[PDB]
Amino acid sequence: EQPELEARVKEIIEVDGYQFRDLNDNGELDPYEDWRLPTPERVADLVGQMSLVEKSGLMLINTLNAACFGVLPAQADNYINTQHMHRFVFRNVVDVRAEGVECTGTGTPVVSPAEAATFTNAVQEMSEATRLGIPSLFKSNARNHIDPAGAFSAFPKEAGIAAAALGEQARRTGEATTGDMSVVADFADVMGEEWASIGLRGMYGYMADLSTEPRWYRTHETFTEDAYLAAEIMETLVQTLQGEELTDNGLALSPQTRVALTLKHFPGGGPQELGLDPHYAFGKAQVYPAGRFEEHFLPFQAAIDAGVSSIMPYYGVPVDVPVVGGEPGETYPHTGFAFSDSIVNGLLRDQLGFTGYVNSATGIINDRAWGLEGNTVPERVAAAINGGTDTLSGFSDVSVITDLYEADLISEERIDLAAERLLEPLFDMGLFENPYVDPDVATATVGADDHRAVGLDLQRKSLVLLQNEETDEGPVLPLKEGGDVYILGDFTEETVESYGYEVTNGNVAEGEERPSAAGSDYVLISMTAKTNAGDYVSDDPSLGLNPDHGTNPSVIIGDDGEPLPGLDGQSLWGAADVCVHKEGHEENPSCTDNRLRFGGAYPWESSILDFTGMEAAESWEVVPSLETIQEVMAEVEDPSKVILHVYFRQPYVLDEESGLRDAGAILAGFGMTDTALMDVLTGAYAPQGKLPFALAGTREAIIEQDSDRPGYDETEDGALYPFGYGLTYED
Ligand SMILES: O=C(O)[C@H]1O[C@@H](Oc2ccc([N+](=O)[O-])cc2)[C@H](O)[C@@H](O)[C@@H]1O
Ligand SMILES: [Zn+2]
Ligand SMILES: [Zn+2]
Ligand SMILES: [Zn+2]
Ligand SMILES: [Zn+2]
Ligand SMILES: [Zn+2]
Ligand SMILES: [Zn+2]
Ligand SMILES: [Zn+2]
Ligand SMILES: [Zn+2]
Ligand SMILES: [Zn+2]
Ligand SMILES: [Zn+2]
Ligand SMILES: [Zn+2]
Ligand SMILES: [Zn+2]
Ligand SMILES: [Zn+2]
Ligand SMILES: [Zn+2]
Ligand SMILES: [Zn+2]
Ligand SMILES: [Zn+2]
Ligand SMILES: [Zn+2]
Ligand SMILES: [Zn+2]
Ligand SMILES: [Zn+2]
Ligand SMILES: [Zn+2]
Ligand SMILES: [Zn+2]
Repeated sequence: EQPELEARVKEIIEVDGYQFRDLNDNGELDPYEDWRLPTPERVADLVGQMSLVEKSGLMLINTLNAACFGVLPAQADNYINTQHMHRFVFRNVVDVRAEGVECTGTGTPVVSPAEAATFTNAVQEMSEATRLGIPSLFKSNARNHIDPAGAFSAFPKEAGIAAAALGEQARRTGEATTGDMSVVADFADVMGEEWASIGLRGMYGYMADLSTEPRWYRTHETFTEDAYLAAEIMETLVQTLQGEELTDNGLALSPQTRVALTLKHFPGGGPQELGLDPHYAFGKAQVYPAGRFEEHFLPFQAAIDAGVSSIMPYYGVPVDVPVVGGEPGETYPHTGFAFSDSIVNGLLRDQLGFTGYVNSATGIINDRAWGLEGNTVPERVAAAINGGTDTLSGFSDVSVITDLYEADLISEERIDLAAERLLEPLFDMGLFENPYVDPDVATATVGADDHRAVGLDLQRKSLVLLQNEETDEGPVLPLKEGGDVYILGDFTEETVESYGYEVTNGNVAEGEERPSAAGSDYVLISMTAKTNAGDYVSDDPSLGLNPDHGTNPSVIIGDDGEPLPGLDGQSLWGAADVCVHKEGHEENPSCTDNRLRFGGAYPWESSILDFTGMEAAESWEVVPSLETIQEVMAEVEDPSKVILHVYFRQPYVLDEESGLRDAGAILAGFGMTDTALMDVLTGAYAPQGKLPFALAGTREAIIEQDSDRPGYDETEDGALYPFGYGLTYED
């Protein structure tokens, strides 16, 4: 009964034989401070006592990073006392800093697990110190995946976790449908304990988006293209991270909730047109040529039914999509999902039954109010809140919500309803009783030996064997013991040496002679492709306003009957950026798309996913360069002695002209260490993963495939490797 209670500013009061935290510091037990009453009654009493601005402060969520290790940043006082915010996004890398690190510049420091816990405890202490002592919630993007983070236990990327899951279901069933969720559960158990231990109880994620459009740069963090497998992953992720104890309101929230998920990006951010992402003005559009809008919010249905705490809608504009459960011929507003009542209030809450709160994507008011290009900031804030969005990521100006209330552009009925939905989980999660964590217990949880072992295990099972030729001497893989080995790509020489091979290193500096691979028993290449689009400028005549770069075929007709600027299907790629069309209320607006900060290629190269194409592209880079790989593969005798490990960050195309298909073995890796790849390469473990998305063999397939449809079975050329494909060793 008596829950653990910590209080560093307000004090504890004993009542009816129990102890309670006096958070209003009135000296008396208020029903909201009484942990014995149902959550609704505590909310009602708390909401009852709050000022208007106090309730408005709940509708904001903003970056609050530790600074230098783990001091509170400049804006903490302003956010907590002037804006009355209680929701923050924590973005520092958590790891052990190398000797010598001298905090300098205006970057974002690395902090140890205890330093992070110390910083988040300080924020909770500043929160306790506010008039009513409401606690704080921190959110974070994922931290547990290898970037091919810090001291968090390392796992393959999301698609690698699905690969492991599919492949373990096949090794026990001979079938790859929706996977063995024990793999996912085992992953999420490690993430939960490590996050909770630093006082990190909220997540911007995971992504339920489907990888049905291979040209979308964010396929790097999607699990799969299959709605049904996504649905099963979402279900297990919520059950493991939030728990299976549901409130009467149907939310998996207890004090035993380690991380409350904000599933993103509703209703599904996968089917972007030409793969262009709506962080940017040319990529506002989401299109559904195969009519799978219903399929794409299916994982969200599964997460909602398991009680996910929160939903983040995406920036995208759904084009000509029938309202689900509406009168025929009706379509959803051609505006960002977060501003459409039909989506946030109608689809999500009425049709899919969501009873939680809604968290906008970051920066929808100032930067990405798609469909509301001409509207003001106060107008955009009102439309988002009135459409159904309860908290605004990236907006930190509480006075705008209060001005809108006094101008009757938002009601007290709406703000109260927001306050109740945002406050509810903090209550069910037990943060009103104890919101603190032990820094020292963080140091013993984040990156524990058994946690790293579960990751390494998931790493080894994520690897997908695509190709393993049978030579005269048997299959290429596993490697035979010992030999001369050529390495190229991100291989650590000594690590490969340590398995007892004499290693020739083809990775040399620019001004240096690469040793030839001639006479090698084995060539190990580890390769990928990156975008390199940091030079992009929307209003530069040589780039975004360059007629030689073509036109943006995306058409979005505004509900008002006229096309959105730059999206009439005839305009220069850059013309959609506000710095070009200037329809806002600002003198010389800055460009939203410059430097393509978030990822993705130049929009006019978004369809170049084949390695030959990418080598030649302006804003794509093959690493190591396709030229070098091809030199190397010819210097060896039989290409059958080259083993390609490919990081398919996007469903890249092994095109026939590149010759990569001539390798004796090809593997799909979704993020792993040298030592985990070597253990599978040498046969200490057999590969058993299966593809969670299909791979194509021609650029024509990439351009023909329906952005909302999984696979390439509707194309002339079709798939090189189907979903669910993966070899193993056969002895
Ligand atoms: O990380 C966030 O805040 C969330 O919003 C979006 O990412 C942004 C991050 C920073 C900024 N910014 O600094 O302006 C803008 C956008 C993503 O679409 C979403 O997946 C993510 O969880
Ligand atoms: Zn006092
Ligand atoms: Zn009190
Ligand atoms: Zn009221
Ligand atoms: Zn105030
Ligand atoms: Zn407050
Ligand atoms: Zn990427
Ligand atoms: Zn189920
Ligand atoms: Zn788009
Ligand atoms: Zn303000
Ligand atoms: Zn009034
Ligand atoms: Zn302690
Ligand atoms: Zn543990
Ligand atoms: Zn054999
Ligand atoms: Zn030696
Ligand atoms: Zn020309
Ligand atoms: Zn060019
Ligand atoms: Zn317009
Ligand atoms: Zn104006
Ligand atoms: Zn050369
Ligand atoms: Zn497709
Ligand atoms: Zn053809």
